[PDB]
Amino acid sequence: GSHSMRYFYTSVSRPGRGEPRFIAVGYVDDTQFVRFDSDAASQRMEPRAPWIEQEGPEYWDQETRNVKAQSQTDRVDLGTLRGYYNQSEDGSHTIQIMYGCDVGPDGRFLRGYRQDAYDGKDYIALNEDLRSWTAADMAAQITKRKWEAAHAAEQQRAYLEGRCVEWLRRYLENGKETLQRTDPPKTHMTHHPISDHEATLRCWALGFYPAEITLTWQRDGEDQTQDTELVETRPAGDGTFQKWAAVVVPSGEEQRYTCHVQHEGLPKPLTLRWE
Amino acid sequence: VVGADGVGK
Amino acid sequence: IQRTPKIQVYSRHPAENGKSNFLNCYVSGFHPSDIEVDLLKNGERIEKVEHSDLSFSKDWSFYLLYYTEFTPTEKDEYACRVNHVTLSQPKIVKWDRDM
Repeated sequence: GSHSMRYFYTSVSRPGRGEPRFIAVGYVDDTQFVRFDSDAASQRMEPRAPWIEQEGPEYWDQETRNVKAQSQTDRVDLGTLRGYYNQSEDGSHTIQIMYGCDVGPDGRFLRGYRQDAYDGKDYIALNEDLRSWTAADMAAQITKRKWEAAHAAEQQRAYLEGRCVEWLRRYLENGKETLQRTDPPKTHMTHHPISDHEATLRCWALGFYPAEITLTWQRDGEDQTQDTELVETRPAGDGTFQKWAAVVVPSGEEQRYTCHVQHEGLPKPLTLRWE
Repeated sequence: VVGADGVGK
Repeated sequence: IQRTPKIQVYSRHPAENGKSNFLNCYVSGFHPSDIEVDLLKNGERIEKVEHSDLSFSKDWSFYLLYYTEFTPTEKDEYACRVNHVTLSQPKIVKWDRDM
């Protein structure tokens, strides 16, 4: 199916003392594979997946130098935006950046992304055509005017259509034994009486990859949303994900309810029933 | 790989 | 304006007394990124606790996984303690395994 590479950068100023904190993480699909943390000892981009470790020292040197330079750009930008917003230098503020590319099942470019935030709100974003910008406010509009004059979109686009897709393909092949295998959800249901007359059925999905999944409850074959609850999909910590959905039912009527599990690793949706 | 260093805001 | 963290406390594997496992505290949906997260054993801080690298969601809110190796025992009580600028005092979420 389709695949994605994404990088997430967070820069947080530290007005009491010293340089902003800068954290960068890189993902292929739902697998982290690199990180940089300005507070760490290496001062280097570091591997976080086994299949990236085979890259040679020229890879790590280049990636370290590019991410450090970007971190210094974020430093300058925190000062610039403080001025645009007329903010005091007493306060801590945050810039966030997400960017990357998707390839389709053919391994060819599908879509590119570049989006920036300030203090958790949209600031400026590259549009889907990779030729225009959306600025959320008048401060971002200044940036947009500067980036148009600098032809920033063209530089962003060349990366997203070029090196981004080229190295995504390389990672997917080098990491294929995990990156291109699906782990279907391991499912089961639990029963919890809450009274002499009611019970909670909880439908569990465990150990799946990728994280995208749909859990739905049906009563007598009809989608049921009343008296249900769904938790946010969460990481297990071993690279897989977990989720559950629950329903309150009249005791003795459990057999009417079915949990339906949809996932990329499932040729057919799974149906579970407390029998 | 990461993108290159960009234009300042 | 500031976003308070969602907290989930759970084990990596099905919880069985006496069987080594991992206790997870997953914090998400929060902003700003500065946050304190401790895992507790019968109210006391576990010191060998690691966390994932800071990342964030489409809506810019942050998420982190805190975790530690642990053995459940049917007697000891485990919990996650989160402090964040959105909170007027640290929040304690008790681990519920049966869920």
